[PDB]
Amino acid sequence: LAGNAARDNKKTRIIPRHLQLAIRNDEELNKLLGRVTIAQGGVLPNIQAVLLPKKTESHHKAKGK
Amino acid sequence: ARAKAKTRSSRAGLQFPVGRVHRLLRKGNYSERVGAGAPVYLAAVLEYLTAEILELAGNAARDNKKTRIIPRHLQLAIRNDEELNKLLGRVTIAQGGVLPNIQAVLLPK
Amino acid sequence: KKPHRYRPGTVALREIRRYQKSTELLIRKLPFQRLVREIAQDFKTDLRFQSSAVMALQEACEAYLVGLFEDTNLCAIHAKRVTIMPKDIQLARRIRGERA
Amino acid sequence: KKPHRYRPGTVALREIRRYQKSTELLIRKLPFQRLVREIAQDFKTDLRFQSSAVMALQEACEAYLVGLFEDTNLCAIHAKRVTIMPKDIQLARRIRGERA
Amino acid sequence: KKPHRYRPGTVALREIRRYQKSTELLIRKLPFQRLVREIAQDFKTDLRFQSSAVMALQEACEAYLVGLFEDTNLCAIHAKRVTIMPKDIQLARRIRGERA
Amino acid sequence: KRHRKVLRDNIQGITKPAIRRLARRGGVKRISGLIYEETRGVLKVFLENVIRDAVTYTEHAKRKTVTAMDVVYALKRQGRTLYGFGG
Amino acid sequence: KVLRDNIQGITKPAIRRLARRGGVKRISGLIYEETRGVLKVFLENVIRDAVTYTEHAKRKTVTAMDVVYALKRQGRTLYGFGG
Amino acid sequence: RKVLRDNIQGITKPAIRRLARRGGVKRISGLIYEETRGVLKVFLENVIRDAVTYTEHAKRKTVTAMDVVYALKRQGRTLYGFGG
Amino acid sequence: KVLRDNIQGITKPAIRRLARRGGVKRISGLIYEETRGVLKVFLENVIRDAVTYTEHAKRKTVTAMDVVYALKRQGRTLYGFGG
Amino acid sequence: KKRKRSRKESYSVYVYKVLKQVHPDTGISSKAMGIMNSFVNDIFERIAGEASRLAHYNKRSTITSREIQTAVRLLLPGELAKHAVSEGTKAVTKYTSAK
Repeated sequence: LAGNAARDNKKTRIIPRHLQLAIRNDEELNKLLGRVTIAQGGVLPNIQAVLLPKKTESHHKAKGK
Repeated sequence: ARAKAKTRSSRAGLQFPVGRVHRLLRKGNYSERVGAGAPVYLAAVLEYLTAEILELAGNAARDNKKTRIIPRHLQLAIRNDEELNKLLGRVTIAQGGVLPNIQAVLLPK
Repeated sequence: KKPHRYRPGTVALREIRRYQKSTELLIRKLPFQRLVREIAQDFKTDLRFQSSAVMALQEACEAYLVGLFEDTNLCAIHAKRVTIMPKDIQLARRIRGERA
Repeated sequence: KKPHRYRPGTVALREIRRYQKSTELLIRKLPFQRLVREIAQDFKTDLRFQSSAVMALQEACEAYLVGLFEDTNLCAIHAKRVTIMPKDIQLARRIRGERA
Repeated sequence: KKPHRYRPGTVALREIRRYQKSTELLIRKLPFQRLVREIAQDFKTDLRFQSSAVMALQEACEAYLVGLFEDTNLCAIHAKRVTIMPKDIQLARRIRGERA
Repeated sequence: KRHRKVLRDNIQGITKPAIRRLARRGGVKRISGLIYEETRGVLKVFLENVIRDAVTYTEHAKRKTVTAMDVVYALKRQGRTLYGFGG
Repeated sequence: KVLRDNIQGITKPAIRRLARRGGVKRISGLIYEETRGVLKVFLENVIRDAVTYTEHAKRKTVTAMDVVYALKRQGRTLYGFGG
Repeated sequence: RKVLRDNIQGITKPAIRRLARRGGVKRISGLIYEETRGVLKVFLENVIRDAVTYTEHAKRKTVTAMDVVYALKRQGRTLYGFGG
Repeated sequence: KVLRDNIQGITKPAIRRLARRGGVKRISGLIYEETRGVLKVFLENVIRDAVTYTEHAKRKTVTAMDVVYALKRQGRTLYGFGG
Repeated sequence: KKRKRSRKESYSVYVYKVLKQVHPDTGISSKAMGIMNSFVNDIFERIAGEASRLAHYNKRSTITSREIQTAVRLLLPGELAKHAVSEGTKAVTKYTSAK
């Protein structure tokens, strides 16, 4: 799984970032190591769908002149 | 008199043209007769599918961060959702790229 | 005449992308060391810390803060809002079990 | 006033005050024993459940359901509402760390 | 000293990243239009095409070529190789059903 | 042969008034409609997990009867220490 | 036009960029000729289908709608361009 | 020479904002920084107290990364990398 | 009605004879399990389609006509049995 | 100017309303709207063809809610098909309760 995440991120060696990618990608690994935090690594862009730039202006603004 | 005439979308609670669906079912040479609950069922199914696809598209959009929904975000959502990928298997979204889903052999040592 | 300022939403999302696609740190090192030294001064006097120890402490604190902010943002999204609030932080700590 | 018109929301208060001062089992034992047996039939057959295990199972289930309902109510009060919603149970279970 | 010149494969992977993280086109427009015009000349003479038509044709051709290259690369990975081959392309077209 | 076993009349075993009384004992005044189905599903998943743990414990103990001690051990291993029934 | 300068129209860097966008790192030598031949065969089939559709519609111009219809009849549903 | 009052403000507002952005927050309110600093101070106090207890039990006067990892695992946060 | 003596119903000599009729000379060890799993998945899908068709037709018996219809809907037109 | 024209049909307003309902402060582009319309038209045609084939195989001639539900269960996978069936049954119940 770490090699999978590594080729997904493309680097010469296995890094804790790739390890965290693999852990969060594998559902079984995420269920097993739930309370495990990998140092020297970031998170995954797993976000919802509300906080998006899309206000469609929608009047809102007042004095423009 | 005619009193009033509420719209089919207002009486069904959906946001899809039930009248246009019935007209397409009647003029589409699908069958000689068209039922009453069939257009409402089709409209509800289409509305739910559109809502789910729009939610997945917003998910992929915030994953890619842009001001509007683009075909790239639509392809991201389709390839991310396993059900959407199984349903639209032979569907190619123009003006979009693929996903970095690669194995683990072709790597620089 | 205009020196060009900035505004949130879009640049905020670009900063989120820059911070999520990187592996560097955010909290400073020496201020955190002085903070943990001031905290340890209240227990035992003449105490020393380690570089790896304070690094692991900063990493754990960053991860905990990231998780708390994620929970607060989820609470704000569920509450039909697009910003965090101290009441949201309190509710998140109450649900997670950190109130006591 | 009149004994043919009750004000909704007033009898629920008395019901809550009467049920919060008692420790009796709310769920019945017969529909729960069949549930436990039907669930255990999938793992291994020819199983004989004791008379004390089902009671502890029902007590734990009642406690977990009470906690989940309290968390759902606390989450529903936050969004300026007053009643619960299935969109709150999922958020509470995700913040608690059960759905992950 | 050390090889100042970049090692092979690495710049290829950076090009793969640049082409996968973008949404632009790769095949030219007017050469493709001349190709489809020369092909249509063999059927009916004095034929005209549309801009949207040739654009959709180029997009479909790019997608099909991408899929074929992905299949060929998978075949090469399975065959303990790190490069594509005409025999691999032939086997991919034979399995997919585009040949025999 | 005279035969009658258990059916799908089990998810509906937790009656709606029972779930409503549980929500009232917890602290909920008004309960929505789709709350009962989600509560039944969550309870079924939790019961499935606990029963699987108890079955594993009984198979490890070379027995064919689930005991309150094994149930308490499984609940403590999950993260819910229960008192009273057992020791 | 009337030139064999059409199979070579798909330049080698273009096919290489397509293989890189797909997922290929190293491309062999004879890959370009086979790719050009396969693309020419596919374009021939699609253009023949579009010409048949245009002749059935009593027209002399190939439209994006006819191209999409032919692609859907072949087994490749394309979105965006059309509807 | 150090100021015990210049420690809660050590976690600068841009730092907390960058942490919230890395987490998944776009817009951060005003009173969020004070609550975050207080929660971080309480957590650091607990962890440092646990580490001090471990060091006093080990008959030492230096807090080590191994003791920090042991305290974090006892609290319920298993950390990898630094240690083993 | 044993839930365990059905995947092993497709005997190893049967799968070997099928591979020989196809064009395989030497069959590995783990090939039989994968073949049984793929056959079970395909049979599950076809039987689910046939059950849906029978429930739509207000019947309780799966017929060869419904099986042929499901196979044609999946993408495998079979002749002979039916019409 | 000229002797009029002909107007086409689409679902842009319906898609915009659905997007506004499922998400606030939302929006969409022209390409995404066209792709969504094409997907809706394709799914509509596929479900209509499946319902017609089922009605022809059942020796009937009236495509009703049962035929549409069967076509949906045959087209959509599992959880999506179940959710679509539930939504359709709810819509049918609402239409029967109030017209």
